[PDB]
Amino acid sequence: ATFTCDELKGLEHPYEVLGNGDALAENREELNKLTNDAALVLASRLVLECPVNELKDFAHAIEAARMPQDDSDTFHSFLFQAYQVKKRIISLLDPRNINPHSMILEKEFDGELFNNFNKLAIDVLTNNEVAIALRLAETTPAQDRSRVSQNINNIFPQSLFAAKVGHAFAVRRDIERLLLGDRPDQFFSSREFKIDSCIEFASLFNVINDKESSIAGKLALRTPAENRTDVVMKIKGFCAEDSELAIKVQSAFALRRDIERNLLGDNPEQFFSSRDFSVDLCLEFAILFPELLKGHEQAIGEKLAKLDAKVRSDISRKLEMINGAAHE
Repeated sequence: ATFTCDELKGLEHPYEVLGNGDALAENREELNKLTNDAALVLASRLVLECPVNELKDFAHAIEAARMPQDDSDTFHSFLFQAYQVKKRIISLLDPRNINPHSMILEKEFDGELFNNFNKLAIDVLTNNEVAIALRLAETTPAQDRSRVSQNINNIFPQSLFAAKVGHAFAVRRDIERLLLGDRPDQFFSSREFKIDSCIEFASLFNVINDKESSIAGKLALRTPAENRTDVVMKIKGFCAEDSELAIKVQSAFALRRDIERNLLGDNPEQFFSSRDFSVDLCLEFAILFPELLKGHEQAIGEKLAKLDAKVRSDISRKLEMINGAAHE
């Protein structure tokens, strides 16, 4: 129950042994007989082994063993500072927390608290860097994006966590300025394109949901021909093969090929009478038509002159509707 100094120094499961008020009070004297390095190490391990769900409980435990004679020099000081480090880091992943970037910007991350307990900070961050970076990329506004990052680089310099936060911020920035923009092919043709950053933070692409039709249309319109296979391979790289984005992008490329081969060829009627023709598909990607048919309506109309009146009228009706679906 009451161990010697070295025995407390050598506990292999410190949270199971000292993780309540009773055990903390029983061992107060021998815990206070510890050197400051040994006390730091023991408090760090004690706080590491404490599961997240018990943290709050553990908090009250630390408060139960608090004494008036507990100044910033006893073991209670080390244990409370360690709990503070772990609580403030883990609250970044708290679902009830709406703005973790606020906590990071409000300088709630003390320099010396995370400087003395930097090993503990890195150990708490271990195996949680991707999750926290994803959360920060999801909730941080763009204006503060580079400030948040800077803080992380000052407190955790040359760490895996800061690198992951940079990566997630880059992926978010490029999904907003490039993928959802007028030139979504530049998202893929950028020199900074990193497939592993896209895969590690794939949840960030959830923002394009129910927008894959527009993105696919703009891709089919603006992507250079030599980049099409590359775009498709990258999408299949960080998206599911049955995801909306892949299906729609490949079908939009196919529709552009159909327009260029059959509609702008010698027998445009084959474009409309083929089993591959779909008014729904032409409408879904209507943005393709004004550009690719610019200054070609008369040649096609001449190549359709010998058709029946019903067929010619139907084709012209469909083209005017498709053009009306464009400019929208």
